[PDB]
Amino acid sequence: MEATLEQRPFPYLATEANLLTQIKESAADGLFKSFQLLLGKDAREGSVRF
Amino acid sequence: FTEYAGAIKTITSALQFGMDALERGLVDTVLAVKLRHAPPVFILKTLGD
Amino acid sequence: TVGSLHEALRQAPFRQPTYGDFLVYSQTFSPQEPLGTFLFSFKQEDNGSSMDMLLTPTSLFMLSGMEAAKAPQTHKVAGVWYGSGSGLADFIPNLSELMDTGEFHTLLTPVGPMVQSVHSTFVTKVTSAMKGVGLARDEPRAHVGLTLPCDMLVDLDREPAGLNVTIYASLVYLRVNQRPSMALTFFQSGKGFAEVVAMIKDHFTDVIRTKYIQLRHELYINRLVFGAVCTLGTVPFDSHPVHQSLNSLPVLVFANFEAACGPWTVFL
Amino acid sequence: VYTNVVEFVKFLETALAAACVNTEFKDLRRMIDGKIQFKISMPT
Amino acid sequence: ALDKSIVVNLTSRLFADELAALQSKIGSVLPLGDCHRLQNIQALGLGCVCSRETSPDYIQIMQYLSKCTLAVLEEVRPDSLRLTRMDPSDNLQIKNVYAPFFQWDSNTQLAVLPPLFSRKDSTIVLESNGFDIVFPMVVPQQLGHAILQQLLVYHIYSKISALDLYTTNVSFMGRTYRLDVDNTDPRTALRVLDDLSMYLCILSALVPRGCLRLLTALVRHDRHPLTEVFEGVVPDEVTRIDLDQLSVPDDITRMRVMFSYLQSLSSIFNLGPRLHVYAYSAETLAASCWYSPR
Amino acid sequence: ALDKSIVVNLTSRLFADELAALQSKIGSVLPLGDCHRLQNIQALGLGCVCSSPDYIQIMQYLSKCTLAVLEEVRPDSLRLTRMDPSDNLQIKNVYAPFFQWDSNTQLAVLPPLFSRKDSTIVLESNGFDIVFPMVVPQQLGHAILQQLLVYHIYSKISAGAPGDVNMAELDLYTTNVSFMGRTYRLDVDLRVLDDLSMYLCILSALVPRGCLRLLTALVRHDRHPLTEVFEGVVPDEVTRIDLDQLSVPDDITRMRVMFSYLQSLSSIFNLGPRLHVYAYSAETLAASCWYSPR
Repeated sequence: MEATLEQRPFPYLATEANLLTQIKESAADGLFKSFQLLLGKDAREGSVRF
Repeated sequence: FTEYAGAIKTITSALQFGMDALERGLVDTVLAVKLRHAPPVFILKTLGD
Repeated sequence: TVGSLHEALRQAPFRQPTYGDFLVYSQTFSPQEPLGTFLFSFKQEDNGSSMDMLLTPTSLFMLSGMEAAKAPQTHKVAGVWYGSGSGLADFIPNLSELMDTGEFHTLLTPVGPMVQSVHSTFVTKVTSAMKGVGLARDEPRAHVGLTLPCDMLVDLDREPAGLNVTIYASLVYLRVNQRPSMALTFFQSGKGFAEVVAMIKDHFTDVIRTKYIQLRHELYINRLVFGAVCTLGTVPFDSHPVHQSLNSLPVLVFANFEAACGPWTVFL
Repeated sequence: VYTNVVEFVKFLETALAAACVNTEFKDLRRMIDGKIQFKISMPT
Repeated sequence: ALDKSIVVNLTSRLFADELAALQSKIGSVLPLGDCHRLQNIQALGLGCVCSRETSPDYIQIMQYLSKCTLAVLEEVRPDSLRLTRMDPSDNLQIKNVYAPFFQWDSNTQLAVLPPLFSRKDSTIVLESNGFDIVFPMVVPQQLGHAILQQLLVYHIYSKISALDLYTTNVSFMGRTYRLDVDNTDPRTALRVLDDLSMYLCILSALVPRGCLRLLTALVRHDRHPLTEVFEGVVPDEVTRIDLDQLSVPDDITRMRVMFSYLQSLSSIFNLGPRLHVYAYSAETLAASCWYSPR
Repeated sequence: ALDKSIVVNLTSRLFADELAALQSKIGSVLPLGDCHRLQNIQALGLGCVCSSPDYIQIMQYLSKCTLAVLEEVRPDSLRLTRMDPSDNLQIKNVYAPFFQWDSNTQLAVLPPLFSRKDSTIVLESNGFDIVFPMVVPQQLGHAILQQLLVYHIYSKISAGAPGDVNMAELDLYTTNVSFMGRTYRLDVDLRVLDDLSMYLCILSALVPRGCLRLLTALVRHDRHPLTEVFEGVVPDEVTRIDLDQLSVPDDITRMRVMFSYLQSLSSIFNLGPRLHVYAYSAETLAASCWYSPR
């Protein structure tokens, strides 16, 4: 079983160091796998279901 | 005064007959479940033994 | 509950329909017109710039000249309101030539149903609606629906329907008694525009054969335009037409008819 | 003015409810499925 | 404002194999029968007329589609499909999922067409209920008409035949695409060709003579780009009409009448309801169109 | 409720002569590239595609646009107002040349085709030229084109063979437009209609071959009965076209070309950025309407 991505509203933690530099390039050419874009009208916590 | 009272006694009462429509709908949908799992007598009796 | 629904209905007022003030010669518009009659407009010249011309489907029966064979019932009504049609036909001197070259359907602009018309001796005030649901102008607000006679309306009918059924207006030029004379019918279907043009051709199967054979000794290029379909507005589906007889005359009346307009499109 | 008022009904005060176990669930629109896994042992 | 959705009762249940297709095609467009809330599966399938046991009717499917409402999927539960509908003037958000991939942009002009590139691809089956949900597809109008152009050419050159690369393939700029036309029911498509034949021969009797003379002075003197449909050889039939003299006031009474019949070819080249797009994204594949029927 | 205001911020100020021209045009209908409320001057007007123009590359720009209305010209920044579908407005008849809109009529939006002194406004301070569209009543807009389309053909006939075109015949019935009990002079010496004169003429010879190839294929026991009548309207010379002189893989190239002009010429007159005026006054040039796209 390959571990996948999921959009479930985790209680995320904040790190002191930043992440945001060179991310916009890295979506076009894959620096890292398991990514999914979200635009601002739909970038939120999804409704939890089970 | 007799017109503002002649409107809110219709809007609340229409919700009373909307709230009535669910308790009538509870008894309908339980009996809709009980009949879709209801085999008749002539089938079940020989299977039941 | 009561309190949550106490606010969720306050925040929705619906838009008001438009109103086009019309101003008619009183001999071209009868006093006994049913409130909810569909209208038209005819604006040929521009030199007067004072008074306006309106045409009902009843009054257009006098100008058209289609006989009582294809339309018996309004023929009793169009005559009892207009004796010789002289109050109507004297304004338009080209009632035999506009039917020749086919320019009458380009001049009509459909408007919609009536709202409020104060009858007067010389100049009759007429208020109609163009957009929106037909409502009254003044304080006694009565929902005026559009009314069509059973003589002019021709219906088109598992039929899966959307949120829409429309009313059309065909206007077909022909020649009876070897003189030109148009013909007007009304349609009602929500079948989309790609079907009704294929259905109106089957409504005029025995008419196209009885013109071009009648006009084969001489045929003119300006005769080749044959009809024009407009789009008058939408009826909400599941709303039914109501039969109604008026002094008699059987008239269908629709409810909740919101009105629109459309360009005249040629079909043949 | 003379009006009628219809007789109101309760589900739990009808004798139908001997054939149902009744647990009120607050947010059922948040549910996808539910399941009961029986495990029947068998003697020989 | 206006609070809308559509939940659809699957009558028994559905499997886990056939759920893999209904989950993969989320955010797509399908029509449904009547604008209810609560609903059975036997209205959402476009293939209540696109059956397996009989041959389909590609015009009649498209002719069915301007009637019905259109709906967008948003969620899938294994006993209930939850959708959302499309009001006749409503700014919504559509997502580009559809497998023959055609790139969009801002201010394009979409169209909803029957599945013609592959039948088996756009028809998934649900044999837990004995029914197949059939998807339509959205296509920009540069191929919204250019498939209906190619489809009307095919039914002309089937009766004459009863070659196979010119009568079937559809040419978007850059590529070609094979249609899925093998067993059709053309008895309602030949009525459409019997509705071109009336408008076309009328447009062959009032051809304006001035425009005929400009072809005599262009296909042999200069070299226009799109005169290369012809060769240098002019048709012999054009000179057999050219011989009558010119008439300027009778190239107005022929131009005006010819102009009126080209309002009438918006009655046989109709699409379904249209989607005016006003904002599009390229790396999210999410548009935001404006629905307006007719 | 909803808000709409399209503020156009300028780089440099406007001069005195530059401002007083737009003070008179305080109410008009202008195209616009997008609907977000902060744009530059390079997004309004038809000069995005028009500033050797064509007709069709502007007519396929108006129906795919979002039109806006001037309300105020303050000397540092323009201001517009977006126009929803089915939205009441207030339009001031300001367009040059003058046409005398009649009340209760239908108004269409057409690209300009006359000389450039009347249409554009040259702004020196920012280096951009705005281009207004030509708002004509819809009957005259279908009439002002169908004569200049005739006139542009005779401008090409008389350039190669002069004896076939008479200047006494040509500039007498192609410079007067009899509409609404009046006439109107038109200022014509063209370059805008240099494709419709070719699209209608490359279609002009494909129709007589077309309406016999389409009728030899459609003959059977179940012909639609109306084409028994419309079989006779075609002239006798068109009924003798022997299609042996063109091959079958050449005839397909003469159909996919043929049908594609029959649509794309018919569509550009059934494109509807149009608005229905319901009230008007003559000596004030005030008018109200509502908009309905396509």
